Amino acid sequence: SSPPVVDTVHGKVLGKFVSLEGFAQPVAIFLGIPFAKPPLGPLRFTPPQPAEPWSFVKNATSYPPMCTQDPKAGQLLSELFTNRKENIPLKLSEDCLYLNIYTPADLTKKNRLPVMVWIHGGGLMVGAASTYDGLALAAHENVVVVTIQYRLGIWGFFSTGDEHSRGNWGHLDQVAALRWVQDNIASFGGNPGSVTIFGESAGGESVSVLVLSPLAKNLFHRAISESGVALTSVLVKKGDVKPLAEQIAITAGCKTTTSAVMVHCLRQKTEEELLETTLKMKFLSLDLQGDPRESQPLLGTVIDGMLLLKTPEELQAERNFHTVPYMVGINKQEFGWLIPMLMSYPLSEGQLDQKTAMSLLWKSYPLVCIAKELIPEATEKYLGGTDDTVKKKDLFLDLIADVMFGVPSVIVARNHRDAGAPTYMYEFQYRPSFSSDMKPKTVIGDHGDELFSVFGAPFLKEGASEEEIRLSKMVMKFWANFARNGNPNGEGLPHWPEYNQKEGYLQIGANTQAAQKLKDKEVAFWTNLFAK
Amino acid sequence: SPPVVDTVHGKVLGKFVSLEGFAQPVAIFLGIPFAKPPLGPLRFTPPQPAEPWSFVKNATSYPPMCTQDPKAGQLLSELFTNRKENIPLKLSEDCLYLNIYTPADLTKKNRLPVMVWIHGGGLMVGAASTYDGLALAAHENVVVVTIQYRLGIWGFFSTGDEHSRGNWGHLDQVAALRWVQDNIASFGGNPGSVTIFGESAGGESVSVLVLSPLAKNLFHRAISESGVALTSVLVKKGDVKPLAEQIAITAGCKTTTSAVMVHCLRQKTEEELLETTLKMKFLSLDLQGDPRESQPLLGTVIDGMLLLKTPEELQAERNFHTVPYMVGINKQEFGWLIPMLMSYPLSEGQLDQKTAMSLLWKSYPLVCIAKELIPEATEKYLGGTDDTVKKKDLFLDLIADVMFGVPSVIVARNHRDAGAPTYMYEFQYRPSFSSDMKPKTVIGDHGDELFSVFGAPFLKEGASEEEIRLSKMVMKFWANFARNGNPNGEGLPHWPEYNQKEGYLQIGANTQAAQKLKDKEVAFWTNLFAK
Amino acid sequence: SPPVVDTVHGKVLGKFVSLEGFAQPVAIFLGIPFAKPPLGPLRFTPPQPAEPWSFVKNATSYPPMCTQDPKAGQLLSELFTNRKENIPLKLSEDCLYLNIYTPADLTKKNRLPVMVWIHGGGLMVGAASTYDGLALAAHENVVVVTIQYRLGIWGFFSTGDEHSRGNWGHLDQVAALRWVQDNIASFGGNPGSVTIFGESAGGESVSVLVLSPLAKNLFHRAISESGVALTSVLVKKGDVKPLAEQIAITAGCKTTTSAVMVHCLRQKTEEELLETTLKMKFLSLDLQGDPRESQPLLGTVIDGMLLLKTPEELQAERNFHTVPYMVGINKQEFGWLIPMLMSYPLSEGQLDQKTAMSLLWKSYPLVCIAKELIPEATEKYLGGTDDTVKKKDLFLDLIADVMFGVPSVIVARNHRDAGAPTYMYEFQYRPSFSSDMKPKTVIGDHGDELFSVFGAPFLKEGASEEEIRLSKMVMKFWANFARNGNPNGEGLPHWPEYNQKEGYLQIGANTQAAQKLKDKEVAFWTNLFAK
Ligand SMILES: CC(=O)N[C@H]1[C@H]([C@H](O)[C@H](O)CO)O[C@@](O)(C(=O)O)C[C@@H]1O
Ligand SMILES: CC(=O)N[C@H]1[C@H]([C@H](O)[C@H](O)CO)O[C@@](O)(C(=O)O)C[C@@H]1O
Ligand SMILES: CN1[C@@H]2CC[C@H]1C[C@H](OC(=O)[C@H](O)c1ccccc1)C2
Ligand SMILES: CN1[C@@H]2CC[C@H]1C[C@H](OC(=O)[C@H](O)c1ccccc1)C2
Ligand SMILES: CN1[C@@H]2CC[C@H]1C[C@H](OC(=O)[C@H](O)c1ccccc1)C2
Ligand SMILES: CN1[C@@H]2CC[C@H]1C[C@H](OC(=O)[C@H](O)c1ccccc1)C2
Ligand SMILES: CN1[C@@H]2CC[C@H]1C[C@H](OC(=O)[C@H](O)c1ccccc1)C2
Ligand SMILES: CN1[C@@H]2CC[C@H]1C[C@H](OC(=O)[C@H](O)c1ccccc1)C2
Ligand SMILES: *[C@@H]1O[C@H](CO)[C@@H](O)[C@H](O)[C@H]1NC(C)=O
Ligand SMILES: *[C@@H]1O[C@H](CO)[C@@H](O)[C@H](O)[C@H]1NC(C)=O
Ligand SMILES: *[C@H]1O[C@H](CO)[C@@H](O)[C@H](O)[C@H]1NC(C)=O
Ligand SMILES: [Cl-]
Repeated sequence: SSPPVVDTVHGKVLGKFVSLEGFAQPVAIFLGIPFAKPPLGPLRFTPPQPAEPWSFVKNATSYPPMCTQDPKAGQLLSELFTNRKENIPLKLSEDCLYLNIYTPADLTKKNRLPVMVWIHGGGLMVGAASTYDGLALAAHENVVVVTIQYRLGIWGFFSTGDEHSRGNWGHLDQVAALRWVQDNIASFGGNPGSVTIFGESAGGESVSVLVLSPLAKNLFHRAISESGVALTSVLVKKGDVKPLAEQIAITAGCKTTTSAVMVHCLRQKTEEELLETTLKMKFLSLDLQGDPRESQPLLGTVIDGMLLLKTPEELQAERNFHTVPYMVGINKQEFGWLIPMLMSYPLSEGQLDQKTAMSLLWKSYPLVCIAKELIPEATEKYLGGTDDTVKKKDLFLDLIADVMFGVPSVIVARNHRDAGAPTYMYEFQYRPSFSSDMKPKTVIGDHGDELFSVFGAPFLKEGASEEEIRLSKMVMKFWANFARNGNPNGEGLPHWPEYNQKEGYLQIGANTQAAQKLKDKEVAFWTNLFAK
Repeated sequence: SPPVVDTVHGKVLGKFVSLEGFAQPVAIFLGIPFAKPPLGPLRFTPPQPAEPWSFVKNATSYPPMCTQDPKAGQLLSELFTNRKENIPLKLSEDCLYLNIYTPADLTKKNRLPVMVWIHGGGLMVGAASTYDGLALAAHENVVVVTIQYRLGIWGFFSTGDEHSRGNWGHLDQVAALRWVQDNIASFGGNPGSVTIFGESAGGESVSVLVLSPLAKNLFHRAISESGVALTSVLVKKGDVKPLAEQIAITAGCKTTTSAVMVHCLRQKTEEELLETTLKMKFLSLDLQGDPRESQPLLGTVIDGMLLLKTPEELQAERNFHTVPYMVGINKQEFGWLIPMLMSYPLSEGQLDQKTAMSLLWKSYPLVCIAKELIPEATEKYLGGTDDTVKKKDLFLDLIADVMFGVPSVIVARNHRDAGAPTYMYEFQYRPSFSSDMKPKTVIGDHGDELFSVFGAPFLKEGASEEEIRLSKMVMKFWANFARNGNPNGEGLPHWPEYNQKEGYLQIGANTQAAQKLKDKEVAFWTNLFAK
Repeated sequence: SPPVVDTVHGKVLGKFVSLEGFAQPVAIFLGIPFAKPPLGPLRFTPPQPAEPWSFVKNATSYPPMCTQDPKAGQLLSELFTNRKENIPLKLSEDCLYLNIYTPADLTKKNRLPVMVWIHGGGLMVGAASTYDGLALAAHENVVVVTIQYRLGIWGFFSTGDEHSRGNWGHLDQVAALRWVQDNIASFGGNPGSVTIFGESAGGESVSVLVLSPLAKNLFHRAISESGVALTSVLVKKGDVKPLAEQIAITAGCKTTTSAVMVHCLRQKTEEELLETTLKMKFLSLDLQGDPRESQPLLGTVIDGMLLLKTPEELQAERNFHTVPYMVGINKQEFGWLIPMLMSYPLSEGQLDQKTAMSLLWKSYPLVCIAKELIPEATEKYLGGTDDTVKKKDLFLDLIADVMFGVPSVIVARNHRDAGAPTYMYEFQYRPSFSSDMKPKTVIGDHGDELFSVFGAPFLKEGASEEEIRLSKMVMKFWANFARNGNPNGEGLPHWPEYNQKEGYLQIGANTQAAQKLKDKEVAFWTNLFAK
């Protein structure tokens, strides 16, 4: 029918209508709306700038490029995480500061539907907004869904530790996208007054970070972190970041005489060159050959003094900042298959013994950060139970998931709670039918498994059993009610308690019901073990 | 003693040149910047104000012409120039300059009428220095300004969106006019009386500016010689993304997104882009490959800043510059010059019906005649004689009418009906300065009026009495127009105003008024295209 | 606990260094940025303010020195340095830094006089890190600031127009002064009491800054050591365009226009410009061919921003804020250093009047003397007697007077006549830190006063009590001047002001007042050149 034409600050955008089985009002979908000026040339390694306005009508009907990244890794993850039946193949480009909108509202009348801005995960190295289709969630819960993109890897996080290149460019991209939503979402029938930010993994961590950043203040009113927070150490760079910067510059064929000299040279480099450098660094890949403490898993969030004035641990300790309803959750087996798979973890055996276990835990230093002097104690506290080598492996993946997501999430959850703001938690346990063929059937609640329920995968992909369909229906109700009231609860849905002193949380799965003291035992074990 | 003048951005030093018999010397200034050199980041972006210089800027040397095909550019400068010897020119992206020729007495105050010249060249080649305004300045006592603008890739690359809207060259023309309004007074010129005029692409430019709201108060009269906004070859209609992409690919750039192409194209050296230009083989009749997919030019587009609609839609709205406008054409626009420059296959010097239709199709990029209408067209023009030589000449008539004759007249009529003063002419004469390679039978070839308009007879050699007179007349007709938005004057054949009677001036050895210019042709084509 | 100071742009962290005989440690801050790195498009453009930093910048490591001949640079550093062992430096275009040495107790509120040092090196080489301000700071309780500024092509390339005015290094010097005004208070200094001083090109810089309306309020006292704005070699007169083109071609650039050259040179890499720098042989003397065509060393030009006209025209103009100015020279300015570093053909040890005139002519790029005047010049100095050996020395006194002696006095007199406190001196002493390859007969060689000024006798070893007392006295005089505009004080021989009696101080083992410095020489030359 007559295509939707929304008028924005920078110009008119033409999208398209797409109907979803069971909904009369078709959803207006806008693809590739620029929220900032392409970070090309001298704009590389600098805060994002406003997009130039355009004349006539902009055709927002093609999927935007995904920010330069490992094209193979990128696609692999996209296929593994997409909620649509046909994974969209994406093109690489530094000109990737776009966002996609899905509005279930009737643009012929004025609406103020709650807005949900999704920040994709990908270890801040890969990923894209197009991987996530917001059609189902928009129609079902009558909410405006916005998936956004931000610079990754070298382009979005290169830091020199100083003012010549603070870092966190990707994070600034995220904040810029949030301002754009403030200034334009009303045109798409959304209520700028109710913007909810939510993300998974690195996206969860980004959400966790904005919640702690003054720059993001008043840009959102509710937040959701799925399998990822600011205390998930692997994504936050503590200490002097100068060494990493130099290594990158050297690998790219640049002198390190000074900071400005390094940045100037990296700006002259072409995209293909910075990509080749990215590939040489072997990011997102477990480094077995070489000292574990020097291994650099990725380029991430730093304490730039602009976005983050100090460390997350210190930031969440304060109690004099703008608070918002925050939902933090994790999956049953955050390290059951997906992550170990992508990083090429040495587990082609199926079993593991105490001795070898202490070996991987050390090699995994860049992800867990457990001192070689604590390794023995840690590994024992987990594998000292059974003599079974197979059950040991399972407890090992438990060990890592807790350090990476479990404990960091509960702690963040607690502090937010002790800060006087509504806090909610959940533990997702369910093996989706859209899992990989290589993923063992015994893995339930793997990293990313909740994505399919959150983005209504059952209503776009085939095979979903009636059970899986309802699960997704329930999940979207919670997320959408949360977006609406800052409380997930609603009639016809299992009661979800607040994460107060009793530490109540919601176990989401075949059997969704409330529980208590999530990871209580582990938070204490690690809080002590780490305290050295 | 060297004339010096205070401009908005600093003092400039020029030179005095006297023309035969004239006591009052013409103060000439060559290579005055009117914009910041469009280099690096500034490429494919709107012209920017020039930076002021501290002391006295020496303006006594000719500026480089905008990057273009060195060969074609020189050839055209030689065929169109009106000075004795053609001057060698340098190429550069640093070409945003304008030359001034003022007959005024810079010591006292003057407000002579200003005439700004926009050279032609298909928007691909050309230069201001090609035209010496000495004769016209002295003879008609007007200040003559010749301006340059970005050409080809540099001045017209468009991604069809905000990353590279296009019409950079037209923006340069505007900036140049802007500069005249702020400085011309210092050169003895009256900024309140500015006439823009040019031929061919420069004629189309004048036409485009006459429809653009950006040039609102930048000129007061307009003259388009052999070229208007309706010469379809110069104005790209529809989506231009395809040609943008072809250019990027030819230059070794990815076409991922507009921003990607633009950025890549900016990282290219002037020389790589010129090489890309040479690769594209513009301004040449492409006899191989589908005619519908050949871009002989990179022209004007509907950018949304300079032009908000197509020139057609802009005429209808009777929404444009209601200033005195003079539109004229020459007897044989496709006489020799253009087909000669485009390597048209007419060696035999004859032409039968079939070959005519076949050639007309290949000429698609120039006339846009649907393959299904080619026969009616060829029949209407050629089915009248069995003389293969006449068919061949009638074929050049047809191309001429589609490119200039018809387009020009429709423009005049619309300009007329909008209530603004309008005038038309048809120049028919063979300048003695024509290239020796051009047959002596070609009368009123493309650009043939240039020699009268710029006083070639007074700077070059060999002009007969008849020719000398012709130039005097044309220059006066032109200068009078700049003064009153009316060409008439004492001692000049009467030029009726192009009103509903459609009176126009037939300029030549014998100059006399006539009516209904290309009237029947306009009717035929309007109908043929209505299908 | 290390020194942490807060400045407008952010917090800096230094280190304490104790000096023998002073309880309060001196806080030293190395490599604080006073401008934004002049890289990429910022090349050949005035310095821009540095960007603020978010935490505590570590300022405890020497900064790189502006790109220059690494060999000449290191050499001149070793020869001039006042510290025990010369510090090896790195080359970088990112060199706009300054070092601070404050003796003030930063936990208190001190406001001591500030002395900003501008090193020399023909504007081609040199570094701030060469001069350790420890001794001077502690001994005279003043804050010492050693600054850096762009050198060679980077700091002085000029097209003679607005596309690259030039004087970039001078604009850096001014920007360093601006920085000092906005931040020095947090280092214990009094922003209202800033004295700029330097030697050679650094002296010429001080001299230039004193005439520039750009620094009319950034300092309160000036000291030019062996070098003023009248030392022709460093200041350019006439069209500079040729030099620009010669540099552009040596770098492999087109020369179509100014913008073209500047644009192309901005695309060059630091190494490429360094390769170009070396190819030019800037500080060496050419013995072959016509001397007038010798490489005109890069230098100060009349840009129209820093200097509105030649220095000789600004001093008579009496147009420049009046501040106390101290101009001084050394006994044998062309004694050994400058010649040795320029590879002068004097290995002979003797010189007749024939080779002298030949050599003098060959010295045109330095002394700038007409060929028809060479005989007089020679005859006047060497004609005295025979003894070719005694003549080479009279030849050296010749060069010295033309480069520093005459210019200095002239400048002093003009300053004095401008009704401003003026002081002159002649340094005649041979530091024990002299090079081993320096003749024992050379006393008061170029750069010899630096060792007393920067208290070398308290950093290097072996200073005799006489040399120590000389250093104590010079520092006393300098600091006294920095805080009163008058060098005199308790425990010091009287230094008369340079009034009409032209009284100046003779500093050395024996320090006493004298009169009419180079008076006869200034007469001979002012005259000889008049012809
Ligand atoms: C008319 C048109 O194709 N618009 C498209 C633009 C252009 O492709 C870019 O601006 C490059 O020109 O942006 C998208 O491709 C994108 O980035 O997702 C989507 C949109 O459909
Ligand atoms: C002093 C001087 O030569 N000015 C001239 C400049 C320079 O030649 C270029 O900018 C290269 O510096 O530009 C012109 O040549 C030009 O292109 O029209 C004309 C002008 O008279
Ligand atoms: C917080 N993240 C966790 C551990 C560190 C970081 C990267 C990893 O990434 C993912 O799960 C992504 O989904 C991904 C990235 C790259 C390739 C494949 C998959 C998961
Ligand atoms: C084909 N697989 C081999 C043997 C059976 C099956 C599961 C096992 O994987 C794991 O325990 C981890 O889940 C893992 C580690 C590394 C890569 C992929 C998956 C490794
Ligand atoms: C409006 N223009 C007419 C027809 C289309 C366009 C190009 C052509 O150009 C010329 O006559 C130029 O004068 C030229 C260009 C290239 C080479 C030689 C001469 C004449
Ligand atoms: C016998 N002819 C002469 C020499 C070869 C052949 C074609 C040429 O004509 C052209 O190049 C022009 O295309 C032209 C000019 C004038 C009339 C007709 C055609 C003129
Ligand atoms: C007024 N100066 C004199 C003559 C021109 C100018 C530079 C020269 O050199 C020096 O002062 C340095 O001592 C130096 C720098 C670079 C190379 C060699 C020597 C001495
Ligand atoms: C390589 N040089 C040769 C032999 C050793 C050294 C000094 C000498 O120098 C001269 O004759 C100079 O003319 C001079 C230099 C320093 C002071 C006075 C005179 C000539
Ligand atoms: C927008 O782009 C799509 C796909 O590129 C195309 O099919 C559609 O026609 C365009 N919209 C219009 C009508 O301009
Ligand atoms: C400052 O830099 C110096 C030398 O680079 C280094 O030794 C010192 O540890 C640094 N100080 C701090 C604490 O950053
Ligand atoms: C133009 O005049 C300037 C200043 O007199 C001079 O430098 C330059 O050489 C002159 N150019 C010509 C055309 O001779
Ligand atoms: Cl992630």
